[PDB]
Amino acid sequence: SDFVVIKALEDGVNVIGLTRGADTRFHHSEKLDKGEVLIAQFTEHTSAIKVRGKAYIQTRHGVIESEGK
Amino acid sequence: SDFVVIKALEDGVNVIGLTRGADTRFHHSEKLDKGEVLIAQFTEHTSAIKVRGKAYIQTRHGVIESEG
Amino acid sequence: SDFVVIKALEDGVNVIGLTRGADTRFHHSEKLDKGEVLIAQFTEHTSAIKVRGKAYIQTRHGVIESEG
Amino acid sequence: SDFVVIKALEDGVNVIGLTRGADTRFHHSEKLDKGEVLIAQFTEHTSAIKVRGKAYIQTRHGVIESEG
Amino acid sequence: SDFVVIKALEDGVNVIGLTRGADTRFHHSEKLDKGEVLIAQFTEHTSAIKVRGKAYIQTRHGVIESE
Amino acid sequence: SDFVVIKALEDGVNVIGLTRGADTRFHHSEKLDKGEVLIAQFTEHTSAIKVRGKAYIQTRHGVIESEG
Amino acid sequence: SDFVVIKALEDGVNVIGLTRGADTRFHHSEKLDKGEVLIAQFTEHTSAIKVRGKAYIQTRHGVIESEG
Amino acid sequence: NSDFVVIKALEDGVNVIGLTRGADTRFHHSEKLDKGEVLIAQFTEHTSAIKVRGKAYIQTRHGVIESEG
Amino acid sequence: SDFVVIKALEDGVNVIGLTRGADTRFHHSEKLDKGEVLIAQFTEHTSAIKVRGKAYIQTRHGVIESEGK
Amino acid sequence: SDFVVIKALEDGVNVIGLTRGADTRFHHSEKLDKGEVLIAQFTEHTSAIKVRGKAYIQTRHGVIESEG
Amino acid sequence: NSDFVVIKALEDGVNVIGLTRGADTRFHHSEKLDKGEVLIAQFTEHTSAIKVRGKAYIQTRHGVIESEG
Ligand SMILES: N[C@@H](Cc1c[nH]c2ccccc12)C(=O)O
Ligand SMILES: N[C@@H](Cc1c[nH]c2ccccc12)C(=O)O
Ligand SMILES: N[C@@H](Cc1c[nH]c2ccccc12)C(=O)O
Ligand SMILES: N[C@@H](Cc1c[nH]c2ccccc12)C(=O)O
Ligand SMILES: N[C@@H](Cc1c[nH]c2ccccc12)C(=O)O
Ligand SMILES: N[C@@H](Cc1c[nH]c2ccccc12)C(=O)O
Ligand SMILES: N[C@@H](Cc1c[nH]c2ccccc12)C(=O)O
Ligand SMILES: N[C@@H](Cc1c[nH]c2ccccc12)C(=O)O
Ligand SMILES: N[C@@H](Cc1c[nH]c2ccccc12)C(=O)O
Ligand SMILES: N[C@@H](Cc1c[nH]c2ccccc12)C(=O)O
Ligand SMILES: N[C@@H](Cc1c[nH]c2ccccc12)C(=O)O
Repeated sequence: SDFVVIKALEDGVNVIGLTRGADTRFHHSEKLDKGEVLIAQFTEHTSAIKVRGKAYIQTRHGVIESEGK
Repeated sequence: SDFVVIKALEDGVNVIGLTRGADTRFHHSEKLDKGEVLIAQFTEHTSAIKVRGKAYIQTRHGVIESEG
Repeated sequence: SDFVVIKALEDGVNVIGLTRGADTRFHHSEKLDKGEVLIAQFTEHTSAIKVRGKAYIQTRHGVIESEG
Repeated sequence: SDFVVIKALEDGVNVIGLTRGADTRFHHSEKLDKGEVLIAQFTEHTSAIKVRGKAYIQTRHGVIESEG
Repeated sequence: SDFVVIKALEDGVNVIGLTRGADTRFHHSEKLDKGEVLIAQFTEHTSAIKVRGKAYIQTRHGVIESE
Repeated sequence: SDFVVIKALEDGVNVIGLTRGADTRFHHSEKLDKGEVLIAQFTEHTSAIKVRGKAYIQTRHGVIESEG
Repeated sequence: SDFVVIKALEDGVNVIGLTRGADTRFHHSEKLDKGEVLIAQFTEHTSAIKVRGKAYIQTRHGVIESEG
Repeated sequence: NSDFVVIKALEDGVNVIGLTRGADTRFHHSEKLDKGEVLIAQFTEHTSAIKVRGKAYIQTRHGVIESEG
Repeated sequence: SDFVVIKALEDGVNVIGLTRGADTRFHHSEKLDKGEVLIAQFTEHTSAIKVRGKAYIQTRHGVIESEGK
Repeated sequence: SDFVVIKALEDGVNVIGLTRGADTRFHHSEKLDKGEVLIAQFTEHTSAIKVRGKAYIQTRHGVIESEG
Repeated sequence: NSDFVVIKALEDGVNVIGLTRGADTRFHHSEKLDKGEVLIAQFTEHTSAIKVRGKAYIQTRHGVIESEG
């Protein structure tokens, strides 16, 4: 199963897993501070992942960068 | 199972799931504000995804950009 | 399964799913306005997809363009 | 399962499904007008496809063009 | 399952399917006129394909031409 | 299953299927006239294939030619 | 099944395994001294791994570096 | 779905020999090729090693090799 | 299943297997002296591997070096 | 399932199959004379293969030469 | 269908040591190689780690490495 790499570029970044199934809502928000890396899979319980905050992201499709409000 | 990366390029972008099955209708619309990134799989419930508003999109077939 | 990306280059583009099975007919027509993007799988219900209107399309086989 | 992309380069192009099985006959013919694209899988019911009329075709093996 | 692309370069091209199984015979011959393309899989009933007539052929192993 | 492409460069080329199993013998010979192409799989019944006569052969491991 | 390589660039790097399942919390923390390497899989019990502290990280998607 | 070897005889009397799969190893078949004939032969439920004797041009997934008589 | 290659660059390198499952602990420490090579899989019993000591390491993601103590 | 190509570069090259299983010993030695080629799989009975004598060897990891 | 390693002895008395798969880890076999011999050895039901002692040229799917005596 695929995974995404997320490196926080400032404090307070949130990687949010959205529930798998007919229902779509946030089940968990993992908070990352500046410099930390989260490597997160898609799973039975998480079928979409949202990133809020400034972060450097790698997936199988390449690099992308989230920008904070 | 594949996924698509969506980065919002302005406020109020909508990433819309369409139901898998005999029936095709919306089911969920995830609102992304500017700079937010959503990475979303195809799933038992979602077999098509629409993007509305200005966003940078990556799939296994390359980059594409939606326009609001 | 494989999926196709379709970006509407003008208003009222139709992405039409043809039923899987012994019978072949349209079960669903998804209208895209200019600039919208539809990322759509082949599925248990859909074994062929037809695009009507000006659009930019990506498949595993590369780029192709439908014209109005 | 594999698919073929067909872009009609003139009106009245026919994309014809041939039946899977001991029997071989045409079970469906999809008519494409100029600039329409059809992306069509091999399936339980369709194990060979025939294109008649001027079209641009992509498959896993590359590009080929049918002529009217 | 893999497929072959055949483009007829002249009228009257035959794409012939050969039976899978202990015995080998032709069970279908599809006629292609000039410019028509057939894309044909190997299947439960067809384990070999013969092309007669002038055509441009593509497979996973690249291009070949019948005459 | 893998397949082999054989193009006959002279009349009378033989493409010979050898039986799968503890016994090895020829079960079929398909005769090809100059310029005919045969695309033939390995199968439940055919675990080796022999070619006699002048032909251009393609397999997954590249081109080889047989000579009469 | 995928794995990540973590090389500690200073003492006390913390590799944190998050529980697979409807609930998310950490179930194990493996500390690495400077120059030590951990090569760790995604598993039935771990579906996300967080790195705290200065580390050089390799995954299938390339190199990334955590900073303390 | 198994791998296969291509053997082109470069002289008469080339032998492609199949060795039995299983606890017993022996030759179970020897296919004679004359000059310029080609044999494309799979590994099988009965054949888990293949010996070539005589001068032949051989292709496997590992590339070209040549046997010498 | 994946494996890692470890070549000891000094005496006394440890290649340590961590238990698969809900419990995580070391279950084995393989000592390598200089110049010895260990090629070790992930397994039903080992889902993470730690190297301590100076070693040259190859994985499917490429070369990494552990630095000694 | 993998295979090794062995080309004898002198007479009496010995290709030795080691038993799969909890015990390890040789169960077959196949001698090759100069210029003969053996293409041998790993199998239910052979999980390690030893070559003695001068031989040119291909495996999926490249070429290697034994020295006799 | 497992991975395999290629070991070529560069001196006499090289040892290719198979380690037991499973909860317990011990040497179950040491195959001794003399100079110039090549062993091609799979990972298996019984062997989940392989140790090489002595001077040898090694190939695996991650590249070449050399053990030293
Ligand atoms: N318990 C969660 C852990 C997780 C994996 N990937 C995530 C992405 C975002 C948030 C949480 C997660 C799960 O198995 O799904
Ligand atoms: N619960 C939804 C989550 C989701 C995944 N991909 C999406 C794309 C668009 C909207 C929602 C989704 C599902 O599993 O299908
Ligand atoms: N409910 C439809 C959704 C769909 C997927 N791909 C499409 C292409 C065209 C039209 C509809 C669709 C299905 O599961 O098949
Ligand atoms: N109902 C048809 C739809 C179809 C798929 N590919 C085609 C090619 C040609 C004609 C029809 C089709 C089927 O599932 O087979
Ligand atoms: N009914 C035939 C159709 C077919 C597929 N490929 C072919 C090649 C030649 C002739 C017929 C065919 C089958 O499923 O086998
Ligand atoms: N009926 C034969 C047809 C065949 C397939 N490949 C061949 C190669 C050579 C000769 C015959 C064949 C079979 O299924 O095996
Ligand atoms: N009847 C033999 C035919 C064969 C396949 N590959 C071979 C290689 C050599 C000799 C014979 C063969 C088998 O199925 O195994
Ligand atoms: N008996 C251990 C052997 C082993 C494999 N890889 C390892 C890595 C480190 C330590 C021990 C091992 C197991 O099967 O898991
Ligand atoms: N017992 C843990 C070991 C582990 C694997 N990968 C990890 C990553 C982080 C922390 C622990 C681990 C497991 O099998 O899941
Ligand atoms: N009967 C043996 C034949 C064999 C295959 N590969 C070998 C390598 C060496 C010696 C014998 C063999 C087997 O099936 O295992
Ligand atoms: N009987 C051993 C043979 C073996 C394979 N690879 C090895 C590596 C080292 C020592 C012995 C072996 C086994 O099946 O596991």
